[PDB]
Amino acid sequence: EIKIADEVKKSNKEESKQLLEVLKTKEEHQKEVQYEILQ
Amino acid sequence: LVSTEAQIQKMSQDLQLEALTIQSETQFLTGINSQAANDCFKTLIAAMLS
Amino acid sequence: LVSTEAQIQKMSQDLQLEALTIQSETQFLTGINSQAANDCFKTLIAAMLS
Amino acid sequence: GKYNLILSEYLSFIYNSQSAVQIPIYYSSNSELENRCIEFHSKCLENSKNGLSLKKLFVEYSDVIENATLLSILSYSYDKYNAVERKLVKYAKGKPLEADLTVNELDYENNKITSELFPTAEEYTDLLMDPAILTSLSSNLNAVMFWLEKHENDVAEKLKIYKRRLDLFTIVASTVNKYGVPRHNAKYRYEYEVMKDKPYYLVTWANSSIEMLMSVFSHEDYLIARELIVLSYSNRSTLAKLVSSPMSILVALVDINGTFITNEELELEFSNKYVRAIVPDQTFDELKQMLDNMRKAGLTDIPKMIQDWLVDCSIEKFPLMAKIYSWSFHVGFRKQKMLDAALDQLKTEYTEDVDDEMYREYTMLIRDEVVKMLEEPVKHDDHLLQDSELAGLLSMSSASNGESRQLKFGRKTIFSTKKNMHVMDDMANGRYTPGIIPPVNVDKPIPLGRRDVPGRRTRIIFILPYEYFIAQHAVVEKMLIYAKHTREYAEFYSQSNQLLSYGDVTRFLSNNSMVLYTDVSQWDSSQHNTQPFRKGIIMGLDMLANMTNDARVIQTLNLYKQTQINLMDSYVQIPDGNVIKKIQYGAVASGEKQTKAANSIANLALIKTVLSRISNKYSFATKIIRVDGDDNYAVLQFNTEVTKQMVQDVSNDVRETYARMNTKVKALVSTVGIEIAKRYIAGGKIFFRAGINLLNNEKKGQSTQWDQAAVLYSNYIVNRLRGFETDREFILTKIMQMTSVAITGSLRLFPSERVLTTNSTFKVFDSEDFIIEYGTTDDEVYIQRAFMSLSSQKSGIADEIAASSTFKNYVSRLSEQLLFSKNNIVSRGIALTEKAKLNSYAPISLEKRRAQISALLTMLQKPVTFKSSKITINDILRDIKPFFTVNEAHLPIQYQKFMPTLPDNVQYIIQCIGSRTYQIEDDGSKSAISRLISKYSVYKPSIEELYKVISLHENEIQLYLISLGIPKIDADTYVGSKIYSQDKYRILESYVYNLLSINYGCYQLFDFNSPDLEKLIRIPFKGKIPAVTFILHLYAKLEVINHAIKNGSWISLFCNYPKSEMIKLWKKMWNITSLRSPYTNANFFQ
Repeated sequence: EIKIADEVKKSNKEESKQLLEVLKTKEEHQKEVQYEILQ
Repeated sequence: LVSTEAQIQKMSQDLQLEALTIQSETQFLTGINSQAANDCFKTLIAAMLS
Repeated sequence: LVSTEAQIQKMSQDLQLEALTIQSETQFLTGINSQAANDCFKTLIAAMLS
Repeated sequence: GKYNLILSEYLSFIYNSQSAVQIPIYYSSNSELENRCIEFHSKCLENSKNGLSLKKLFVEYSDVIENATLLSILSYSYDKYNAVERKLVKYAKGKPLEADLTVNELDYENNKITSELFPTAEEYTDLLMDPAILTSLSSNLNAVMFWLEKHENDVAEKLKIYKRRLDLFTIVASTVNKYGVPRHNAKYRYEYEVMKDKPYYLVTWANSSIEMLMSVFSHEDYLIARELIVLSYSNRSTLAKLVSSPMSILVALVDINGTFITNEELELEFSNKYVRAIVPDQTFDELKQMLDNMRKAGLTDIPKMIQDWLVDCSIEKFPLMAKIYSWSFHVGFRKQKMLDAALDQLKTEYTEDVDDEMYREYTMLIRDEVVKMLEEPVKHDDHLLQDSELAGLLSMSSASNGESRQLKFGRKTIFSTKKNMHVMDDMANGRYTPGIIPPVNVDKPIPLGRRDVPGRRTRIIFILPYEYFIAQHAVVEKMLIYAKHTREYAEFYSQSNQLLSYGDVTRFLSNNSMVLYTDVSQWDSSQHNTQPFRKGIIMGLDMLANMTNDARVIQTLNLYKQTQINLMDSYVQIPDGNVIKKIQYGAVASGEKQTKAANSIANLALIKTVLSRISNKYSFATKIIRVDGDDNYAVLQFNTEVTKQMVQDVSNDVRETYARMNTKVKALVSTVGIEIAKRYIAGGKIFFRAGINLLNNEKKGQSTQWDQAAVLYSNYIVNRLRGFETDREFILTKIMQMTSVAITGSLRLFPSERVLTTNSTFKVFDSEDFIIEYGTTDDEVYIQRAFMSLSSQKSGIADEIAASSTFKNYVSRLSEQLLFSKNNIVSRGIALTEKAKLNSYAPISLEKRRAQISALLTMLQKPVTFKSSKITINDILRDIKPFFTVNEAHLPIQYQKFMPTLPDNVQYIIQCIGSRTYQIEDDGSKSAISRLISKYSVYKPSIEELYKVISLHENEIQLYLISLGIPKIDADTYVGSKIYSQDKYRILESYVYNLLSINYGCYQLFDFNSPDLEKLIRIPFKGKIPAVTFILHLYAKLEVINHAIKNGSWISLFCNYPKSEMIKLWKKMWNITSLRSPYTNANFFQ
């Protein structure tokens, strides 16, 4: 679940892991502040 | 074509995408794959001809 | 030589990296090791002689 | 990775039979190999259940034997009773020992036959020699014989040790085999029917002698051990007291050349200061008389060892003395009778010949000190004093064990000693009445407990009602809080988790100063802890009552006052057989919330009053005073250099000035040294007392067979660091025999190194001493995940008690006495919190822990469990490890030795990096979440609970904290403020510290703030994920330290840790499922 091309998703580079982990944190923060405002 | 990660890594380091804070700059990475480049390249020219 | 690990300490402390940010400066550390400095120092002179 | 072989050899040696078969069981984290392990298990059970040979399958599954991990070993051997003797006959070819009844003062304190002292069992009691430990004498004998047998073929210095210990065990076993072995019951007690025809004091002597001879590594050890074991068979009251007494004089003979200082509670700053030793002549005559008693007792070698040192009085030969000072306390306890132990204290000489100029000043100084403590809170009207009732009622869990009383929670009967449970009972039946303090008189005298410690007298313990605690609590907490920053309270100057344990004498030692140090443990029946002491406090309360305007506070103060009124006249129930004595004792002892600080106050006032009498004949400036319970010391500086005559005359004046208040003392004055209960100094070098009996205990606790092995291992490590070193293999044999469990009469299971040495609630020891072990592997991770799933268990007793009516009433009354109108939103929270303090009651803990061990055992038997992903510590370390690189280093020596008695590797580390200088909070006491709990309560909450509580939403934090007695407004403010985010990191720091024994054991003695350790730990900085870099630096430090300890040499490190893994670990941080046992900690200061 990420907005990026297919050769990047199946990669092993440092930058690719960095991108995936960072944007997972972005999505989780975003969903949690939505949960805040909805509660 | 240029590799997608080879350009996206450059873009990402140029934008200094902070993880913790929310930013308008993540949305710039939306739809950066290949197979869209060819779609636009094949759309514009065909439209201007037709 | 200066020890690779102490020199990397100094460089890391001097650049003020950030673990939650796609920095361009993070790539400065790739391949700093010895066994390459010797190799580069040897390669340059060997090529200029030959 | 060597223990399991010793386990196998122990099994082979102890059983030895054709019928004795040995059944390993293995596991592997890889499925296919695990099914092959399962297969091996299956086939082994079958083969065992068909009398078929097992030796054939062991080749077929070679892979499991080499790469898979062992758990345990089963053992099928029948009863085969009395085989211990059938083995033991060979090691008993020496001569047995004869008692000597005319050595001990009393009659029953001789090691004569039981029938000569208890012909009938109805008046028999094994409590005067009860080991009070769930481990057998037979265990000890089997262990010794196994060590001796396996070390029967070595040819080295080891053989020179072996001949010596073999002779010692010969001396013991000749005496034992003369009569036989007493047989333990299921409870590890020793009944009349075995001891009826045998000596009464054979068991403790035997165990103590085994422990001593197992701690022999040198010639002098053999001399000392042979000279105590043979005399401790008869003398049991005047032996450890004898040899441990001259040390107090010997410390005044060692010239300082190089010193240590204290600044704040673990700081050091060494000094090259030299100080001579101006010892007078008459103390040598005293010492000579003491050695004459020593020789008169039947001691030959150890006076000579004490005699040849005086020719030089050097500090390099001096550790022998220190070694000797620890050989006195490993002979056992002097478990005499309650009566005769009280009469060590209950001899009184109260006289109308003391001064009156002294007692009035004494009383006033106590009054003034109290006023200094209580001026600010009594005046500014602090909440914790107004609601002192509720405060004590919450803090009952941190109290003493009240007298047993018959309760009933619905449909049960309980004889609990916990006063919170007493309160629960008395609220229901209309008996709870805290404002009316009971009297203590003829109509209701007081019970007793006995505070024992070998080589000294027996102290007494009050066992009171639950009103006395409630009255004393709040006022004593503010007094202690005041004493946190006051220097002179040595029991309590700290920074919220420490004590000034390295002393504060050595600042002002010089050629011009002296120091008078004094043991004050016998000063409980004295005339200065009665009337004047209480009346000074009464006066202070009168002033303080006039120093407030609120009425709740004045009532609370009046209740504390009334408590002191009742304590001024106090009688004491003491049985003697059948009849009951009651004696007037209107004075002070332990067993109270107030006794400690108040005794410190009274000793401070006493010494301040006495020290203004030496001023009639000398000019000095009092530089420092310290008072801590059972000792106290004051340093003082002169206009000139010290002489013998000033020491002598000062000593005579001090002695007579104590006599003027009718107070006995062995007054001790010196220039370089001191001696006290917990520590002592010679030549500017701190030594310590290693007197903790391993195979014999003080009283009978409540722990299991399992946990007493862990306690014994902690005490073993401690005593080793102190200097008293026992051979580790014997200890491991004891640990395996105490963790061994009987599933049937002939089936018995024995766990392995990889179950006992893993961080959980079941950890007992470590494969390499002074080093906790972690898991880089699949397998340690696997079982840690498994055991955390099983650590959480239930107690049906607690569940049924919380469902009765009286508990519900108690929760309701707590609520409406604190806050109301949320009867189904917070009150349930308060019940869940009360559950957290029912667990102090021991049988609940036993139910729960026995349940944990049985649940553990039903997968030690059968194969292993995957445990479903629950994250733990080794999961993290597994990911930190693959980005390291080690390289050989070389650190120099620039730090000073000040604990010579350590093993040489730990000292080499201390002699290359520094000793610890801070003390960071194991409890997180300075944490902003804990400074509420220490304001409204005393309660602990364990760092597991806090680390969990912070991981939840911002809603239930309020419920959990309000449930701990805290009000609602400050909890709401704490959540709104966002201070928990400023406290995740401190809590996690304390959590990880508790998990890894960083403030518990050897690691308490090391400097992680060093510049020398840091330059090796080259982990570059990334930032804004502080937890990861924190744990990385810590773990890298632990790597270097463990390599140093285990191999002596040094190493560097380097971790260019990628940011991807930084972020992957940041999310694994606050979901940790890990835990460390309470029973595994080894506090170096007990």
